[PDB]
Amino acid sequence: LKLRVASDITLSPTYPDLVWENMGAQYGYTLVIDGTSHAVPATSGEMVRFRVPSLTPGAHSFGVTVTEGGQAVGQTEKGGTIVWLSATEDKALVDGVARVKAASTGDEFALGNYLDSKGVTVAAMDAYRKHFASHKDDNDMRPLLIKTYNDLKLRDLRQKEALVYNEQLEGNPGFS
Repeated sequence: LKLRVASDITLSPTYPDLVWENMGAQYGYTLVIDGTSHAVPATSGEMVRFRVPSLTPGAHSFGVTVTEGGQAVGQTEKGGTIVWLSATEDKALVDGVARVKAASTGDEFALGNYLDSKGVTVAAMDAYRKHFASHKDDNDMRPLLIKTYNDLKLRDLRQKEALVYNEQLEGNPGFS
């Protein structure tokens, strides 16, 4: 019940989703962004995912309270910072994504890597997950997915991904 969240994350109207660690299906969450409280349903999925409704462009502080039966049971110790993109920045991000998709057709890694470079860590995570789902053996790039999970503080996912990486190292002829 030591929930942590990303220290810094970029979101935008095109990529509005925030993610944090699922503390257990018994728990709901209250996501607080600059004093506005959002009631987040409990989930049994691999992570908690919440579409942030439109914020004003710029920096916003957020924290998360863990709740059980509507009662606070835990809380982020340090919050994080959301940077919400302006209309102009979001148009550029959207054009960059389009450029990368045109130039590297079907390449989910290239897409994830571009989004990652702009701080759009949840969208980078989605693209990377697609990449590794179809190129499970691309171990050299896997640390970027590991780092993404680590940045979002998705502890279990990070541990699992690290185990995949190690098992793939260990599969090398002669290694173990």
